[PDB]
Amino acid sequence: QVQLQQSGPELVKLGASVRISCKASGYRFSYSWMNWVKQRPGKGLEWIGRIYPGDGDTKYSGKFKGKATLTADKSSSTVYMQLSSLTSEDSAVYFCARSAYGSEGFAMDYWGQGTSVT
Amino acid sequence: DIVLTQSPASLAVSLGQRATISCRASESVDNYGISFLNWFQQKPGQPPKLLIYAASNQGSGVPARFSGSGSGTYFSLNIHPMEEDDTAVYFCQQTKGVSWTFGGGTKVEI
Amino acid sequence: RETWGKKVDFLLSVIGYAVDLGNVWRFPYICYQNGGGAFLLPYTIMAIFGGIPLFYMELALGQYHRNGCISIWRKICPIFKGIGYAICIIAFYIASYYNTIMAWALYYLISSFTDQLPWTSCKNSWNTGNCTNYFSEDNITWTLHSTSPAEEFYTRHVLQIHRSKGLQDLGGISWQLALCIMLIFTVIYFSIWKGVKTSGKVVWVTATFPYIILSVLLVRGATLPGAWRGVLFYLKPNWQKLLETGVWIDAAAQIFFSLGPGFGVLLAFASYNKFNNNCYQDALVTSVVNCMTSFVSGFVIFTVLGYMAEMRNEDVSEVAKDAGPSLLFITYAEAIANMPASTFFAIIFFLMLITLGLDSTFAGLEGVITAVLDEFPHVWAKRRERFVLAVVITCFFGSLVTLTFGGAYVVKLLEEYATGPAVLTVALIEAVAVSWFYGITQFCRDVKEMLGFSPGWFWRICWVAISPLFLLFIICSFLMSPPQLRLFQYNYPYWSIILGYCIGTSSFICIPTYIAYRLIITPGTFKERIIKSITPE
Ligand SMILES: CC(C)CCC[C@@H](C)[C@H]1CC[C@H]2[C@@H]3CC=C4C[C@@H](OC(=O)CCC(=O)O)CC[C@]4(C)[C@H]3CC[C@]12C
Ligand SMILES: *[C@@H]1O[C@H](CO)[C@@H](O[C@@H]2O[C@H](CO)[C@@H](O)[C@H](O)[C@H]2NC(C)=O)[C@H](O)[C@H]1NC(C)=O
Ligand SMILES: CC[C@H]1C[C@@H]2C[C@H]3c4[nH]c5ccc(OC)cc5c4CCN(C2)[C@@H]13
Repeated sequence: QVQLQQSGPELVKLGASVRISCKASGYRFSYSWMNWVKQRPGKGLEWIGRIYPGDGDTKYSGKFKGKATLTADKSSSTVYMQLSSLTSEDSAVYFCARSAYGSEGFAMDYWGQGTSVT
Repeated sequence: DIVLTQSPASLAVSLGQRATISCRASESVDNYGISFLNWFQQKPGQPPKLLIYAASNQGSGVPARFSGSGSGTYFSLNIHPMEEDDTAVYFCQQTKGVSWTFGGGTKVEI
Repeated sequence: RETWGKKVDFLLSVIGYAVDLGNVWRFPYICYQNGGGAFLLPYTIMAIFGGIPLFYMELALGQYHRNGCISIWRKICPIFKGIGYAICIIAFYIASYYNTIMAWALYYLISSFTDQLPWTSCKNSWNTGNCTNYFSEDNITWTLHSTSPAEEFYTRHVLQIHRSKGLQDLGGISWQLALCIMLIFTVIYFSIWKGVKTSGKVVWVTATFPYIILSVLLVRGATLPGAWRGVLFYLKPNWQKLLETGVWIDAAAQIFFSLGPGFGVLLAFASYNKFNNNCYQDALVTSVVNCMTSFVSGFVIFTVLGYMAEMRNEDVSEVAKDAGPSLLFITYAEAIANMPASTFFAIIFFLMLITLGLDSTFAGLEGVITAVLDEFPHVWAKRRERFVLAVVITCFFGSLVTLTFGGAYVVKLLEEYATGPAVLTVALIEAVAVSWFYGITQFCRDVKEMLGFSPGWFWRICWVAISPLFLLFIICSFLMSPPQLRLFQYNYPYWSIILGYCIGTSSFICIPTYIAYRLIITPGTFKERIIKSITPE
């Protein structure tokens, strides 16, 4: 069912580049909308963006568009994200989100284990 | 951007008593007869676990304690007598594009 | 009294009025069901014998009196004064049915300006789970609830049918379509508020617009030969439907709906000039052009499905069979999403339905407004500007029965029953009165002078025998075969079917109503009341 396996962690440097991964499987990845979320100790959650393997449409907000870049490949059955020019505040954990369909309100059912951006 | 607030900040839900958590907002998000608002279950270390679909329909894999209803810019997360294992902080989801926002949060404890 | 002026400006008002969105839906949706190419042969035979006489009748009776729709019967057969009110009552039902359709084309026009239309991807605001129309490398899965983005773009985006379960419950008041009703009657008011001469200098460019649409639209379909292979298997000879009548009588009714006489519209058109030695030319051209327009109308629609049927690898029967109105909105919407020629034919297409939408609304309204104003000289003198507005205030009041309800159950209900025995009974009484009671031999005495020749050998047989013949088959078969309708897999309750039956039956109750008042008030014996009422005999 849940097969949203991310890659390992990565070291953060001033002016670095990270290549986060997530295996899209266990469902029809070619029809749902993937998302990403931030989380830190003592703070809540926050939306990042959206992407669709096959189309590539992306919409950003919350001051994340300055460095956010989502990519997806339907043939690989994965979804990637590039975040260049990181800093200390960007140290967080990201979960590989997946919203449901409009028949039940686009709720986020499946999730990943998460990778620590140390 | 849609504003989201919650109150009280900390609910001392004793064993054998209901709960009440709301999700205030400026909008006006009622569209297609399905209010784009949901609730998650976030524990220390574990990822979010969904509770209710559209804040009105109980989901699968969740106990039958959770429920929600309302109309307009004020809902309430009515819950059956709480169990010790259900301790978790809940946020209010917003799926109306283009920009999405989440609530502040309320700590549910004994 | 007002006058038209230029010749072609008069004809094109009838050309644009004959063309209708109903011909875009009823003709192609019913053609393939009756065997495709086998539906064209009744369409030609029934048009000469069934389409000619009733069409020219309203054009013939109107070009002889020039006194509106109600007072016209005060001269030949005063007992039939109730036909005018019957047209006004029946016209109000179709008005609410006809104006609600224009709001959908107008609503999609505002959405058509975006280059990246919401047709290639179901975003996070629709029932995206059932979006499965993506011709990938063999990754299609047909299911019971499988739908298309164009279907969800029509099933829940504007309709929002999921809220309302049926006629027993109403939905919300969507202000999206409410704003569209303003723009519809807005353009129609400025044209009629000024006068009739304004039509001569405004809508003479609108008649040329939609015919160019079907021209360029067919050239785009012929770019790839893959679309040509679909129309070949479409027009195969299916002659088994000729013996089994089925809805063969309905095929003649579609012609009666295509031309649509008896509405007092062509009457008010010919009510302003004699049209000597050129009126017969207007009817003959309008018949052949409507026979070709409906043919070319459906010929281009199924040409689109020929390309979709290639990748789908499925018969055209299973595609677009649940409803009539759902065919056009779902068929064309899937073409621009697949063809790389988007951003150009989107805006060009929706203006076709809006252009025809304004034509029949303005051309058809002139028949109803011209009637009451002729008999009310105190209104036509000074209160003409205020009275015509009062009619428009009542129009959208009835349209809210469908928009505020939040469901298209009034749409599918008023499809067959609004234009069913309602228009049929009123149209039959008009032909029977002018022919049998009113002396047809005396009718051709003066009409031949305006035509320049004896109309015998063509009109003596049609209006006498053929006119009451084809009209009798629809009314009898309609009662012996109730057309149980369906709308998005929902069977109507049996008690709701009686609602649409009694409204259509009670729509023409005014005809037998006012006859009693005119006769009971008339003193004398029983024979005198008939002679005093019917002046020729
Ligand atoms: C598919 C088409 C053939 C059916 C729709 C007819 C329209 C093309 C309309 C708009 C352009 C019009 C026409 C434009 C060309 C002229 C030539 C014009 O020549 C004359 O002035 C004398 C006409 C006569 O001798 O009666 C007459 C009207 C006519 C046919 C117009 C009649 C009606 C027309 C055919
Ligand atoms: C697709 O269509 C409808 C949307 O109204 C949904 O149909 C569901 O089908 C189940 C099983 O037949 C029935 O209980 C109901 O008709 C519907 N139930 C629910 C819970 O929606 C369906 O959910 C839509 N989405 C998908 C992915 O099929
Ligand atoms: C030519 C085909 C005719 C036969 C059916 C009825 C008739 C008609 N009645 C009306 C009354 C008022 C109105 O706008 C104010 C429009 C109409 C229409 C338009 C649509 N068609 C279909 C015509």
